[PDB]
Amino acid sequence: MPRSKRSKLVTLAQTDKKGRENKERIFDEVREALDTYRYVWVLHLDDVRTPVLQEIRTSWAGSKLIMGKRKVLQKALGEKREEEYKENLYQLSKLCSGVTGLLFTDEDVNTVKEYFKSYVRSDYSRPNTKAPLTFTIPEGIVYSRGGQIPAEEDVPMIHSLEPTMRNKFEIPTKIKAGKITIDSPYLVCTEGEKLDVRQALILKQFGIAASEFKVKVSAYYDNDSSTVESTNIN
Amino acid sequence: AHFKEYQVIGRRLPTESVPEPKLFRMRIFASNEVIAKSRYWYFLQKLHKVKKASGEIVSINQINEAHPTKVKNFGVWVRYDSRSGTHNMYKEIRDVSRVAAVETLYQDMAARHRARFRSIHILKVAEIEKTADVKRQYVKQFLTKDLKFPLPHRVQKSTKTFSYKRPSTFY
Amino acid sequence: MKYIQTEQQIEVPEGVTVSIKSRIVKVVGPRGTLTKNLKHIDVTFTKVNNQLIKVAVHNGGRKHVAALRTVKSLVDNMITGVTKGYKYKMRYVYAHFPINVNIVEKDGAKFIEVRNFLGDKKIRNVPVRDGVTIEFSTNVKDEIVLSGNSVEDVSQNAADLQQICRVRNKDIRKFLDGIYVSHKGFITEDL
Amino acid sequence: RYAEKVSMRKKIKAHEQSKVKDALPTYLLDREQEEEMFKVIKTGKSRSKSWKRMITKHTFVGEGFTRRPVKMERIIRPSALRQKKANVTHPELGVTVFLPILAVKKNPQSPMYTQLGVLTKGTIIEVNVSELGMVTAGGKVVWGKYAQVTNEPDRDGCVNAVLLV
RNA sequence: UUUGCUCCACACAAUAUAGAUGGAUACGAAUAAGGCGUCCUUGUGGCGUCGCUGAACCAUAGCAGGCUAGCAACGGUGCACUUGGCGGAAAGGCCUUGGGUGCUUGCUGGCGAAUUGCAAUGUCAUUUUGCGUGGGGAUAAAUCAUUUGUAUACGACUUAGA
RNA sequence: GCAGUCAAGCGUUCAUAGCGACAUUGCUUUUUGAUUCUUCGAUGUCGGCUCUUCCUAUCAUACCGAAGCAGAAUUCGGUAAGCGUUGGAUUGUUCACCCACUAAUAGGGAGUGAGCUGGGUUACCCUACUGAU
RNA sequence: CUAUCUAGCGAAACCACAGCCAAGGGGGCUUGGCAGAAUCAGCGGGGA
RNA sequence: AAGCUCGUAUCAGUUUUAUGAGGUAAAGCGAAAACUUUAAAUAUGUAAGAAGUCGGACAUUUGAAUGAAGAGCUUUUAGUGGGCCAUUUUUGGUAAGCAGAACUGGCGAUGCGGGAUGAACCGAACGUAGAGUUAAGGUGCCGGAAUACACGCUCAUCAGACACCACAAAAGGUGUUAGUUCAUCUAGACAGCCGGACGGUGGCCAUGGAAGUCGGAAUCCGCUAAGGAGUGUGUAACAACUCACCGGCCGAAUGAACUA
RNA sequence: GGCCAGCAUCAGUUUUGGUGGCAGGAUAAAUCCAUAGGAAUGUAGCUUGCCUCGGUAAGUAUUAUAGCCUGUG
Repeated sequence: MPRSKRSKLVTLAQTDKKGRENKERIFDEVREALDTYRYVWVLHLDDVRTPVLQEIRTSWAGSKLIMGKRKVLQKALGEKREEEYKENLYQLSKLCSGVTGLLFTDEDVNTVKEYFKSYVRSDYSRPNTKAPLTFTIPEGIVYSRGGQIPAEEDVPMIHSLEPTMRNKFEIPTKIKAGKITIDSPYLVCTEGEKLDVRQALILKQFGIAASEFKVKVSAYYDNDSSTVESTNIN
Repeated sequence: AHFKEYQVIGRRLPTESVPEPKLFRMRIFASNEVIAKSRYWYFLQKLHKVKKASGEIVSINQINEAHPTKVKNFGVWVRYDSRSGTHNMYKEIRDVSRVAAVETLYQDMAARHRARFRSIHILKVAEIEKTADVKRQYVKQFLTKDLKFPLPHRVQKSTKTFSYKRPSTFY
Repeated sequence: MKYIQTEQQIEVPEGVTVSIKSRIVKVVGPRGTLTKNLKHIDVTFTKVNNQLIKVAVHNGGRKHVAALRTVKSLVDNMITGVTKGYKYKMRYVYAHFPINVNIVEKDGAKFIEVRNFLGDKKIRNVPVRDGVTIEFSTNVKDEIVLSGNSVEDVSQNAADLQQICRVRNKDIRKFLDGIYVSHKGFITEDL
Repeated sequence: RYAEKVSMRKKIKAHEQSKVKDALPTYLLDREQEEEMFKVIKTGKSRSKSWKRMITKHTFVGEGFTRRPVKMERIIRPSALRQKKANVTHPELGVTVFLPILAVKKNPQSPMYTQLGVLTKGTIIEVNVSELGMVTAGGKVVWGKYAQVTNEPDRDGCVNAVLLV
């Protein structure tokens, strides 16, 4: 399609592309990790936060928590029984379906399986999920929290964001003087319904981490046993 | 005109203390003999220090094709001096014979580049046995399984000026 | 590069039916029917079975095949416009002068009548096309809703309507008033 | 469109450049750097009293002209086409300074245009140097140098001259 | 009307032919579609079939087309009538009723042709006009002159005039 | 303009053998909204009134876009030439003018080599046209 | 008053042919647009 | 035009061979292209024979091709004395046009076919006639000839039918076809939708306010799959959002630059 | 015994068709016969899924219940 193409936007940004060098680098690095460490944990983490991961890593430096692209992690693990760094790894290469994410430890199993049940944070809806609260927005001045705190101390929402509210969020938002107002109350959602993406975004815009965060795990392997373990704990 | 492929060798003349030089060979496309010869001398004067007067021709042989009706994928490396500096090109054909492929090439170069026979050079023909190392696509789509396609809007070429029928194509 | 055969798929659901003689279409479903001529476009249609229909071109230039993808999306828009039906929502905002907006029927004409625009005396009528219905918003201030099957009719009517209040010779940054679209949804809600 | 394009080409170039990684004295400091080529023009009522020729080209005239009377004169030097000044550039430091002519020693294609003072290309010229004020051996002051003109005065009334150095 | 105009009959004359010499043989819309037939639930339906040239369909033997005999059929065709419709885009034709009148190569007989002399366009069609022949039909306006004056260079134009 | 700065490329090689685009620095007759009777010796012709018609590159008029365009008014820019584009005073060198009005008082061709201004070197044949038989 | 028309008288200048237009051809030929007998009065734009 | 020697002979706007008054060095090997060292080409001269060869000796295969057996000596006569264009070479140059020479060909005295028409173009040996075949140019109709066959590209909101390099001209253009060189990839390319896109850090002056983005200059390390002393919207700052960068769903080839 | 024409057979010139016999090339190349080997846009057959219960999907499989390519003769 030689002409009448799209022009892709050119910039002068600083960061450059990785390519296959980092891919094969991380591949051989996990293969270095394999014989070094002893306890192996496959981690499904769909909603992830950079400070949470850094918090976990600076919690456990004797551990190593690695994330990267899926199929190369499957590659470095070995997908067949025929090709694998060590044995009894293809079967657990099958199950690791989600956003994974992996850990190399030498510590106890018990401490970690109770750790990640003890470890819980507050995060957002991340839709195709539930959010354990409903929100009616009152027919008054709108605020950054959306009716959470008393009306004296909440700050009204900025007049920049309102056309986004009219366009994305489907909501009638009418502008008296410099704060923002509405004319009817707006319920965003209910309990027990899978939250939509606009619903997730409005609770994001309010800045409400109303959803619990806890990581689940599916399985565990030990090198010295050279055996696979299956554990669904959330 | 309608083309042929020829085999030529030149045996540049015996001089004393260098008799029988090295029998430089070419495969050359043209419609007839003497045109073929002249192109051998033209390429040869380009490629090394010869003149026709200092050279002589061994034989002319029409190269027939071994298995003509085998459908073949050909790929041709060529040069041409168009108005600019000279430049290279590769093209790919599904066709029956080497000679017919270059026929189609000469006309297509004439279309798309206003390219003359005189200022074309062939480097080389090659034939591709295995599929899927052809670089181009417009031949590649003619290689699929269970292939069917139509002749839409077929029109019939009458001699008469009148028709009484309100014609149609079909479909 | 003179692609030899190009093709797309369109998905008929269980409820809706479609009748295609030569390049004419009728599409019938629960909300109703529509029709469309496509004689200007020079393609081929084929059923395989009854949940999927194939459009196609042979010996396509770029223009021909870009038209193919277009015609698919047009027919899909009709399909949506029967099974869901389309629904376009506007608001009519003023700083000083409230619009008086009304619906009238002149010999069956279904004109849409606006007054008090910017303190004018002028009446402006806008026609309504066939196949589209109006409603002023109940229990929502300063809002009007349109619904129909023909998406093209709906959008053309509302685009006309905001094209009427193109206030002229005056600084748009000040005269924020006008009649505009809130959003483009379907009728249903649920599905 | 060509201009904005080339500027965006400079932008990518300078981005990549970022991404990959004069012995003068003091008082000169603080400066910013016949049967042909003749039409017989018959004048009067009875067109036999031609007697006349016209200069249609630039010339420097000197300070004192003492213009001769009307009846004895043959050649007509008009008033406007009289350059006292010319831009002289310096080859070193490329500085353009707008300075006067003092004289014209050399004019190509004739010895007549030398004395007339035509300022065409090839004409070497006696140029003042007063504001530059170089100190030479002995501590003298320079008043005249040689310059070579580099542009036709007819096509532009500016007169660019390279100072012979 | 020394019977002038006109409708129709046949005798001859001229008079020419931008060029007959079996037939201008009727749907429309589309062509990345249709037609024809059939069936149904009558629709953008199904089912079969067709195009791929009019290189066809119709018409077509008789002395340039005769005289006659029949057989089979009550069908076809021509002529002049006559009933009733249809069509206004420049219709100026197309249907259709009745009978009369012939011919019928649907099939079998009989007579003739010659000599235009081995071929010579071998003439057969239509446009126009006039004279004659004999049965009908109907009986004008315009102009000039005059005069007017809404018009008027003279013409022209517009008015009146038994 | 000329001398530079990058050099995209070119020179089959050389970048300073050599070309070299777009940009950009260099003063260019008085740097602080201080400011020259530069229309002064050109013997050279060019300067002017009614009427057609054309072009548009629009001065207004119509519609539009952008402009800090609050409005009114106004500047730029687009389509567009259907229509329209005033009345006076003026010469030893008017030079480019002032006066006012007007919505505005835009620009050029084919024009009088037939009437007029300077310090000044057979229109009787036919043609077409307009009227007329 | 002529111009105009009529009754009568009655020239000259000038004249290769004569004439419809645009583009082209470094009045007529080429290509095109139209042209319907014969003509009157004004016309001043042209006239090897 | 006339004689007289004859067609013995004569020569020829010609090739071949040999040769200079000179190298173009396109060959540097012939001193570390330095070097006349000479592949040649740029063409005049000369000749290819009794007019010759070493007093005396030697005839036409008696000294290359090719063509014309019409040429030569002396005498005598009519008309005529300038010029535009093109090409080749080469000097001077100009913004550019070009100016000057030398050779050659056309026109001039000359018609015909085609070029729509025509001083310069293309073809072409002029008695009258017939028949045939063709040149240059052309074949939709005017107009005699294929609405031939066939591969491709083109669709202009005033294309082109051009003679061509040639002047606007180097380039613009999200029209279009074919190429070249590079890059990516089922160990998941491109489009997209979803998440992250961090901490020291609100880095230094700078300010009323400057928190990655009023703005000057700096370019760090930390964890890192990846996340800049920080593209762009942004509020008075802050905040929020977006890329550039990774990663999840999809599964398929795609993209930068350049030429034509 | 003048004018116009026609038919046949002959000659010169010439246009346009039919048809036969020969020579050459790589003593055509090819097709075609046999033979060996190879591979897929993988034919039979085998495995799994759907199931509209036979068509896909992915594997298998080098002729089998199709065939192809190449080499030699």
